[PDB]
Amino acid sequence: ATLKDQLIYNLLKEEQTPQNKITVVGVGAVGMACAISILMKDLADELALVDVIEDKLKGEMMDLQHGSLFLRTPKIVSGKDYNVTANSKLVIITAGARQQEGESRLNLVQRNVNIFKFIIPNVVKYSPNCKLLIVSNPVDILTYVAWKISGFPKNRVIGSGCNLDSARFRYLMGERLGVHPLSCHGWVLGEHGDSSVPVWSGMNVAGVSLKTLHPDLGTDKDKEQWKEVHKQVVESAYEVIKLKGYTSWAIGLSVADLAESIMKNLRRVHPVSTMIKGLYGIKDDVFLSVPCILGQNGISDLVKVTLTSEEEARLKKSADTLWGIQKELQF
Amino acid sequence: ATLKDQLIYNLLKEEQTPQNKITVVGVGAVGMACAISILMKDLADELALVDVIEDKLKGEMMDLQHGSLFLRTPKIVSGKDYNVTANSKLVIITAGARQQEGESRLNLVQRNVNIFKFIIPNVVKYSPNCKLLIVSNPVDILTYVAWKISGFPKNRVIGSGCNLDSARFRYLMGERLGVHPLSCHGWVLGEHGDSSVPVWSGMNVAGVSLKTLHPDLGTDKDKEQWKEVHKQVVESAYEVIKLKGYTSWAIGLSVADLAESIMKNLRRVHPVSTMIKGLYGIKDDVFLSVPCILGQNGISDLVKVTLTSEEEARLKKSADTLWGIQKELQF
Amino acid sequence: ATLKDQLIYNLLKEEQTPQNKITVVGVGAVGMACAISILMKDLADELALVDVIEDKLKGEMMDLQHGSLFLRTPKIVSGKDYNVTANSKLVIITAGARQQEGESRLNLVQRNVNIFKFIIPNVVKYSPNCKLLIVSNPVDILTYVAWKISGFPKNRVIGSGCNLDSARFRYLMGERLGVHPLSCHGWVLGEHGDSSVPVWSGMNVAGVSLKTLHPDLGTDKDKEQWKEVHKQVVESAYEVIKLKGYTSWAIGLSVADLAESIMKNLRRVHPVSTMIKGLYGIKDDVFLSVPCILGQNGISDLVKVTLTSEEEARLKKSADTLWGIQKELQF
Amino acid sequence: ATLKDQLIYNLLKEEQTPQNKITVVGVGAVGMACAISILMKDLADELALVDVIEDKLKGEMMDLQHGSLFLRTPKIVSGKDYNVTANSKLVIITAGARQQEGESRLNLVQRNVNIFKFIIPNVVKYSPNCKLLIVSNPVDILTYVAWKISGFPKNRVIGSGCNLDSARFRYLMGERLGVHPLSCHGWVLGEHGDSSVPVWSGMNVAGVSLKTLHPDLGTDKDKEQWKEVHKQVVESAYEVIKLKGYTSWAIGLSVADLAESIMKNLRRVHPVSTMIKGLYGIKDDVFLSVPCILGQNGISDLVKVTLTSEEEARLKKSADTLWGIQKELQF
Ligand SMILES: NC(=O)C1=CN([C@@H]2O[C@H](COP(=O)(O)OP(=O)(O)OC[C@H]3O[C@@H](n4cnc5c(N)ncnc54)[C@H](O)[C@@H]3O)[C@@H](O)[C@H]2O)C=CC1
Ligand SMILES: NC(=O)C1=CN([C@@H]2O[C@H](COP(=O)(O)OP(=O)(O)OC[C@H]3O[C@@H](n4cnc5c(N)ncnc54)[C@H](O)[C@@H]3O)[C@@H](O)[C@H]2O)C=CC1
Ligand SMILES: NC(=O)C1=CN([C@@H]2O[C@H](COP(=O)(O)OP(=O)(O)OC[C@H]3O[C@@H](n4cnc5c(N)ncnc54)[C@H](O)[C@@H]3O)[C@@H](O)[C@H]2O)C=CC1
Ligand SMILES: NC(=O)C1=CN([C@@H]2O[C@H](COP(=O)(O)OP(=O)(O)OC[C@H]3O[C@@H](n4cnc5c(N)ncnc54)[C@H](O)[C@@H]3O)[C@@H](O)[C@H]2O)C=CC1
Ligand SMILES: NS(=O)(=O)c1ccc(Cc2c(-c3ccc(F)cc3)nn(-c3nc(C(=O)O)cs3)c2CC2CC2)cc1F
Ligand SMILES: NS(=O)(=O)c1ccc(Cc2c(-c3ccc(F)cc3)nn(-c3nc(C(=O)O)cs3)c2CC2CC2)cc1F
Ligand SMILES: NS(=O)(=O)c1ccc(Cc2c(-c3ccc(F)cc3)nn(-c3nc(C(=O)O)cs3)c2CC2CC2)cc1F
Ligand SMILES: NS(=O)(=O)c1ccc(Cc2c(-c3ccc(F)cc3)nn(-c3nc(C(=O)O)cs3)c2CC2CC2)cc1F
Repeated sequence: ATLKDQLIYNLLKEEQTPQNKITVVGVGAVGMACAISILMKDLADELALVDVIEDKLKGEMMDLQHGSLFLRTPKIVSGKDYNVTANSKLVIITAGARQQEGESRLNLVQRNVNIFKFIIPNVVKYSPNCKLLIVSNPVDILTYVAWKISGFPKNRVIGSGCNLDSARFRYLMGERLGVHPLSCHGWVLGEHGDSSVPVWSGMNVAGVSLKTLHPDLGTDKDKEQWKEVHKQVVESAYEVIKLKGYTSWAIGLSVADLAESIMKNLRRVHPVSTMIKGLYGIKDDVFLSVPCILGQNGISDLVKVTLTSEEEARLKKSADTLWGIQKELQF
Repeated sequence: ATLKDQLIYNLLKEEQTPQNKITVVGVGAVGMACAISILMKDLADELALVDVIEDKLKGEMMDLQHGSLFLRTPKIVSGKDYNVTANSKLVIITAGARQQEGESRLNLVQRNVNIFKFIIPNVVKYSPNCKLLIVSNPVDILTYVAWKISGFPKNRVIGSGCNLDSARFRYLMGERLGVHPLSCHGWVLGEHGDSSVPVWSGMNVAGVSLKTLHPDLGTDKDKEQWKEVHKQVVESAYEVIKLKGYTSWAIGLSVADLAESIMKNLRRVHPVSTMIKGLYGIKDDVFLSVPCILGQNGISDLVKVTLTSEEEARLKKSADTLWGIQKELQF
Repeated sequence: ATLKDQLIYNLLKEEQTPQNKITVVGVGAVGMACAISILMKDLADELALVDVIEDKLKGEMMDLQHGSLFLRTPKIVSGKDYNVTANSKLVIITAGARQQEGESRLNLVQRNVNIFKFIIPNVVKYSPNCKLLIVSNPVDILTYVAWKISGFPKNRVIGSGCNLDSARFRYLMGERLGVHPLSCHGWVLGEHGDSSVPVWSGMNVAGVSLKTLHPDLGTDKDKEQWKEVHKQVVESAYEVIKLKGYTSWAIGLSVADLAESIMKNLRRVHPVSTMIKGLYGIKDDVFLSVPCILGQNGISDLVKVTLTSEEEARLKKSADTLWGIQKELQF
Repeated sequence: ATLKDQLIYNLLKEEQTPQNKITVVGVGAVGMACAISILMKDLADELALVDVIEDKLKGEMMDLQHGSLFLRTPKIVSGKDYNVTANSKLVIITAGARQQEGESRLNLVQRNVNIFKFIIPNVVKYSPNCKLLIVSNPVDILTYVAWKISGFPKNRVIGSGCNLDSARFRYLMGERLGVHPLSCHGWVLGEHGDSSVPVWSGMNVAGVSLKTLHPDLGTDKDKEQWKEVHKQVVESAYEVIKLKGYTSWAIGLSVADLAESIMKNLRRVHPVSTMIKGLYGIKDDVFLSVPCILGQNGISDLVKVTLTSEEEARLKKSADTLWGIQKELQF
């Protein structure tokens, strides 16, 4: 018989399920950044990639496979068929349409909704017990959409939300203070992006409230213009998009961080997008970022942050906006 | 005074040199793959990025910076000016021209040589004691060019060479055997790419020579066509380029692996491109991949692999080709 | 209500089964070396400790728990009762007695057998699907004992075996060559310790057979005395026992390496102790180290090393020794 | 010539200075816990061990060396002579005596002082530019002693201090809240151990002050007895000492955490023991733990925590205690 059979005696033909499997749907720059970050943090024993562009998908898959010598994830697979995604613990959706010239925002949102209508049922068929982590924008709306289509309980449908926005905030805060972002604490809540809410009262280093040291923190009156930090959380994303065309690395790392908490059941707290009806004064079925405890069953718990009247009003405004958009969408 | 000054008492204003600094020149897909792989393996305390496209460079830099919370490399910098590269231990060149329609190979090679004529003197000015790791293709020729321009001793000028080719080989070998590539041993030497030489005699698992088990290994007569494995080492690269347009992930991981050996002085053995005159029968100043011991002073030693007459002839043919191309190039 | 309930809204009131649980039985120096190594490679989401000495057990557990901030293993538990071990994927046995005044080694072996008669049934009750990794000495005999008491198929009963011995060999080989042990290839097979067999023909760097370069490799007359390398594999262990009283760190790291391959399903090849009847000429039910493919279902495959007549005779001699001891033991 | 010379061509005949060297003085349980933690986080390219007990020292060194295959620290050395420590970036002192029958704690403190009188001059001769990290107890006093004997500026003399105490606090807080210690924020300052000060006002999750939610936090009358958390920070250490005889693992991990910040220049904030005269109302030359920014030049900056009158009084009391002990010690 063969060289293989001369070299190797096989006892065991038992099938084996993947035990720590992650799927990434959508292998654009964001999806691949998520994939490489996950691979290099050894979060999965199997990584599955899905796209509709078959050549891109296969080529990306093969490129990762060629680096297997340098990795500790023994199985990397891909396909347009969702059977490759079977038995995933965690499925990350980074699939999206490209805005065309002369296309409205609303049309693009609806094109992304329609992509989700095809993706989510297929994911659910093959991984009924998975957690869904939604990265695709508009992320708060598409997390709601994924929830409604999947039929999953709300603990298993999580939007990356303001995890990245909060990471940018801690980055910017660290630059101003000369401290590593790990030691700089501050929370951006609500909607990902423009309408995000910096919670000034929780901003601290070593448990020291910046707001109590500096009462003008977060106001227009501030000599030091600390509001500019939050403004830059928003503008820095626009800046990266202008300079290189898109963002990928930061979101990839942030998603790997959330994945770590889920896959290893860490019960760390992250600002992610969750079904917030009945809390913080919100009365409609919408997803907004608040600090959530993440582990193996998704969101098990959330932190009830004390907001100023102004902060709360901004969240309710966001919720009204999201409800309005949600009802003018089609499904 | 300021909130910073209220929060933080500064004692120490001493300047501080970077102690474990790496530079990547050329932030295309390869350069960025190298950067992310290095960042996620904590190989540097400072990463510097250089390109000629200022917007791309800045946007990439900012995108990595936004993920700082998730990293243990506290300083990421960039610029077109090489003063940002000062005091690097290791400088990785991934800078390259794009082939235009109707452009010869030779013209492209010369365009890459001319890029090196601008890069290498600038690198050397600011990091005279660095190791140079050349990734740009044609890698064997451009490693020779970097050596000649830099004036560095040959131990400090290293071409990524067949490190990636050998990684692909061990990947493919592992697929055939059902074993992790880490446990599958085999060496591809000589030129990166088409003319690479698989050394059949060193192919083993657990110290068991495949050639001794299967004497037809590497021949045309082989029922099992193990030559196809090496053919696929070549074709798989062309395949990835066809499918996704380029390769990035595998090379990025392979470069991070070489960087690990250098930065941590591991004295591991890797198939990299080194000045091979006077060895394996070669009589001209050319760079080819052989197994080299890598650490803090670059290539300190190399392994003398016993080659068949045929293997040796293929290397000498390669050396003659490289010498011929080298003399028809301009510097 | 409580501060917890004021801070935290609970979504989900669920039990939570451990997904990547490892148990260490025996928290002496070897057990705790295994524990810390596993904790610092993030191989488990839950670690369970068992001993008969309650105070030591509890104190060790608490000491690890106090380092939780610095680890990514969210649940560390301990008890005398094996219910704390329930649903382990991997159970590592490092439990044993200490040789008393006037006690033969064989008397001690029987006391260790009797320890296993208490441990193994308890482990099996609470983790019927686990892999068993036996570390306690005499390791080859006690792996057989664990197999017989457990009733487990042979893929799921693994002795740490010569993984450590082979690591020592590659260390010593690296000292002689000035190369990292990772790049120095060589296998020690058979029994852990004194009777271990160095396979000279597999010794290589970069696929270059040392035996072919140096035909006297492994002979007594060798100018360079390379047999001393294997002798030192044995004597170095006795040396550490003499100088420090025991060994712990190297075995801890070796066991973490095996655990990595199992928990991450890597299908790497390791020289571990497996039920070898019917292979390598062995005709009795014994455990000896040969190169095995390790993954999530334990030992899936064996590499068939080509041995000299003498190497094979040494394995069969070992098998006859183990069979003789196994028959004169009481169970 | 030799098999080495047949296998390997030497390019470069150079000495090689260590670039990222760490020394551990005192290879008891705490020293070796520090060593293994540092080795498994790849913080050093060379580790040097020192003790006065030669056999134990050599045996421990050899045991680590046998695990080299599984590590990425290529050089591990040991000796009684401090020439093995030359050119260390970081030197960690874990050396100490054991309390004898009829011996006061103060008598023991003086014996530990006398140990430092021998150690520190020797460390300084061979690594005049190192940072000193003092772990030996009484840690605050012995950090002062190391400072006085060394003549080093205060940025380069660091006591492990309350980094461990704060880790215990966050562990216990996490047990009460059902959240990972990483997401539970809270500071223990002042002296390591009994007299440590919990700063109630900094206790938070997600920037939410527990003190503001629960005003009785830190009072004796508290319904929920949150003072018990701090009491347990102290008692849990006594508990581990009572149950196991000593503590090692948590301190090992805490020291590796400090070492990480220094070796990688992270500028994270840690509660470590620093020369605090002129701050927090302290008027004598003593070392107490406050939140310090740690990097490659040791302590670069201090965070100025807003303390209650009572918290500040407790620090000053500690300073008066330390000053009194320091004056009645002989050197
Ligand atoms: N939540 C956050 O913080 C951020 C999220 N994003 C979002 O991530 C999304 C992806 O971003 P990029 O990679 O830059 O976009 P991209 O357009 O490069 O990639 C999208 C990918 O989705 C795939 N796709 C489209 N329809 C599909 C379907 N039915 N099934 C599977 N795949 C499908 C495309 O074929 C394409 O490869 C975008 O919506 C972007 O806004 C971007 C950065 C931050
Ligand atoms: N040795 C190996 O195993 C392999 C090496 N490669 C090589 O890596 C090179 C880079 O590959 P890609 O990122 O795909 O190409 P790319 O064209 O996307 O990026 C090249 C980058 O170099 C920059 N550049 C050009 N001139 C420069 C200058 N004077 N200074 C600084 N930067 C300059 C460009 O501006 C551009 O961002 C190519 O030559 C490619 O063949 C690709 C994969 C494997
Ligand atoms: N396979 C290999 O390469 C190596 C194996 N070893 C073996 O590891 C074993 C443990 O070594 P050490 O930690 O040095 O010895 P140790 O005597 O310090 O620790 C053994 C522990 O076993 C526990 N124990 C005894 N009976 C038990 C029971 N019924 N249930 C649970 N725990 C029980 C003891 O109470 C004790 O805490 C020994 O047999 C030693 O020879 C150590 C060196 C390397
Ligand atoms: N800062 C903190 O949070 C903690 C500090 N510790 C302290 O760590 C110290 C060491 O603890 P253990 O390992 O349990 O004690 P140990 O007594 O087992 O180890 C101490 C080692 O110091 C060595 N030694 C004594 N004199 C020396 C000299 N002149 N030169 C070099 N080495 C010398 C001994 O020979 C011995 O091997 C103790 O003072 C202990 O209290 C331990 C717990 C936590
Ligand atoms: N709360 S919500 O679901 O209704 C919602 C509405 C609108 C947006 C805007 C938006 C879109 C977006 C793309 C496509 C659409 F069809 C609609 C919105 N993408 N996107 C990106 N962010 C990043 C990054 O790196 O942070 C890169 S792109 C952003 C944020 C913008 C950079 C500040 C976000 C958002 F969550
Ligand atoms: N010994 S040498 O220096 O003279 C030399 C000559 C020719 C080539 C061909 C070549 C070029 C190349 C690009 C530009 C030029 F101007 C000339 C050659 N790139 N390149 C890539 N490799 C990869 C990858 O992932 O392996 C991606 S692209 C390849 C190899 C091809 C895929 C098999 C390589 C080589 F080393
Ligand atoms: N094939 S077998 O199962 O029948 C068998 C028989 C005898 C021994 C001898 C033995 C014992 C031993 C302890 C207790 C007994 F009751 C019997 C034997 N322990 N032990 C240790 N090794 C280490 C280390 O670090 O390598 C530390 S201790 C050794 C190996 C010796 C140092 C080289 C090993 C062995 F596998
Ligand atoms: N501020 S100071 O420098 O003056 C000072 C004085 C007294 C002590 C008490 C002390 C001693 C001690 C050992 C020997 C002496 F000679 C004096 C004191 N050790 N030690 C340990 N801690 C641990 C652990 O794991 O936390 C293990 S032992 C402790 C703390 C106690 C368990 C909570 C600490 C302290 F920092």
